[PDB]
Amino acid sequence: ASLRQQVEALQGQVQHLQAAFSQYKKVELFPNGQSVGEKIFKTAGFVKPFTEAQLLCTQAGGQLASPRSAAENAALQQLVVAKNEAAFLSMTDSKTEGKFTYPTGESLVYSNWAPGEPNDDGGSEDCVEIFTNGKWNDRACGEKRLVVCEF
Amino acid sequence: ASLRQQVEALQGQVQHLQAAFSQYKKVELFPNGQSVGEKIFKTAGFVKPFTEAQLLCTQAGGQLASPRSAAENAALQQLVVAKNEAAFLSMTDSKTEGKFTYPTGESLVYSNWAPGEPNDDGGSEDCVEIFTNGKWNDRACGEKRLVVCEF
Amino acid sequence: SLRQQVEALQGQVQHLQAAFSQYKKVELFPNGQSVGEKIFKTAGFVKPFTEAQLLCTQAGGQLASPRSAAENAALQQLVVAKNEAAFLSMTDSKTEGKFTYPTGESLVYSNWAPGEPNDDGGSEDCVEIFTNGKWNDRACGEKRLVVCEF
Ligand SMILES: OC[C@H]1O[C@H](O[C@H]2[C@@H](O)[C@H](O)[C@@H](CO)O[C@@H]2O)[C@@H](O)[C@@H](O)[C@@H]1O
Ligand SMILES: OC[C@H]1O[C@H](O[C@H]2[C@@H](O)[C@H](O)[C@@H](CO)O[C@@H]2O)[C@@H](O)[C@@H](O)[C@@H]1O
Ligand SMILES: OC[C@H]1O[C@H](O[C@H]2[C@@H](O)[C@H](O)[C@@H](CO)O[C@@H]2O)[C@@H](O)[C@@H](O)[C@@H]1O
Ligand SMILES: [Ca+2]
Ligand SMILES: [Ca+2]
Ligand SMILES: [Ca+2]
Ligand SMILES: [Ca+2]
Ligand SMILES: [Ca+2]
Ligand SMILES: [Ca+2]
Ligand SMILES: [Ca+2]
Ligand SMILES: [Ca+2]
Ligand SMILES: [Ca+2]
Repeated sequence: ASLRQQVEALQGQVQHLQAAFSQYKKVELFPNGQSVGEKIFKTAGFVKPFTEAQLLCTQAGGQLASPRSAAENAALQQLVVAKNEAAFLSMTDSKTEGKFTYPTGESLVYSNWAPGEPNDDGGSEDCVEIFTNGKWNDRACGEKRLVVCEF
Repeated sequence: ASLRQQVEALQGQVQHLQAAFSQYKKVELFPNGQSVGEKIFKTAGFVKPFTEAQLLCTQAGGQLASPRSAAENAALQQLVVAKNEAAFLSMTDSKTEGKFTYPTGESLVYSNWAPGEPNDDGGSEDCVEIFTNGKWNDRACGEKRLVVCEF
Repeated sequence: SLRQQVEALQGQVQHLQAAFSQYKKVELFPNGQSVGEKIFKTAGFVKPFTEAQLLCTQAGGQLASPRSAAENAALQQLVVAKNEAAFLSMTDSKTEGKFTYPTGESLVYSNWAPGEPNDDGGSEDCVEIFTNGKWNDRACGEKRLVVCEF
């Protein structure tokens, strides 16, 4: 009977919440975040070696930036450009040299290697950095790079 | 019948979100945000020339700080004071000298000019900065000022 | 038709719950910590006690006030991450030797380093927490990491 009115009432609160949430999300991502589809990149704004970077992201309930399409890569590139610091991706070929995988162990479904890469320089480049131009380069995991997590 | 129970269950989930979100709004706005009415100012925490500052805000889905009332201007001032750095506003008289407009092209509905301003010093001041005392001054767009966006 | 509107409302709420949960993770990284119903967040810079206290209150919160081992460990994470000791909210400004919260009540938990509090130089009324989580009374005029709780 009057249930129709409890429906409309709830409709109002939900919609006011949707509106405030949309506003607060835009505010949240400025200036250190970028959303693309259902994924959100956020940079910590400082550099760390791979192991440390990876730990910061996992402990925060996410993982290191893992661009899976050209659209995701471009979104990530924006933060790298904004900070003017190359960043680590999540992917490594530590298990089997030459075969880059995501943290889950799955093979890459997208790549944006710079010309000549990956080249395993010095016989010891198992992590991946993304440059300000959005291209990728395998690099030693001990180097320090911008920390960007995805959620 | 069962529809009544469903609506009641949603009401409880909504209440939970509302309370939880209320807390996160405060957390998020600390220390670089300022809420006033339905507007939110947030500083990027660094300085840029007007053109770069404007692009940052627009690409983030907002625009440069545009106080439209004394209340908004006072809220913006609080951030500026806290960061101890003058900030750009969105408004310019780049189109017609002496006529300041918002990015939308509409004339100012509020202003807080320091005495004697705007004065187009050197014949080349088309942007606007807000001081820590909350007053406005027209200024060369090439200068670097604190980036504060509104959402 | 009411049952169809309820279904749409159900969808909206499930979507909001999922988005809010994702958003919380984003907000807390890298400067916040959630413990129980409390959230610590660092401003990422240092200030003297009075200015730090003002920043927190103006933002609708207060300075870090760990009231249990669990809260202290969470706060400790931010301190370690920034590698900067932080001010707590508590002081014995009113009565030497009796530390109190901003409300005025006495401490209900403490984690003092060995030998502390010692009012060194006869003038230490504020509290700092080290990277090791232990507390030391310290001069309020020193500059320490600002960490608020909400
Ligand atoms: O240091 C490992 C790195 O060396 C080479 O790249 C270097 C240089 O040639 C490049 O111009 C700059 C800018 O990209 O980076 C390094 O200084 C390459 O062999 C590269 O594959 C390798 O990872
Ligand atoms: O330099 C442009 C600026 O010059 C004059 O303002 C001076 C001073 O009075 C102001 O407080 C500071 C603020 O940064 O700038 C100058 O030092 C005025 O002519 C002013 O209108 C003008 O924009
Ligand atoms: O007066 C400041 C402070 O001095 C002493 O503590 C110092 C040092 O002894 C400790 O190793 C480190 C711990 O990280 O803290 C200070 O640097 C103590 O006398 C202490 O009570 C006092 O507040
Ligand atoms: Ca290898
Ligand atoms: Ca390799
Ligand atoms: Ca390489
Ligand atoms: Ca002009
Ligand atoms: Ca002018
Ligand atoms: Ca001027
Ligand atoms: Ca004393
Ligand atoms: Ca004392
Ligand atoms: Ca002491």
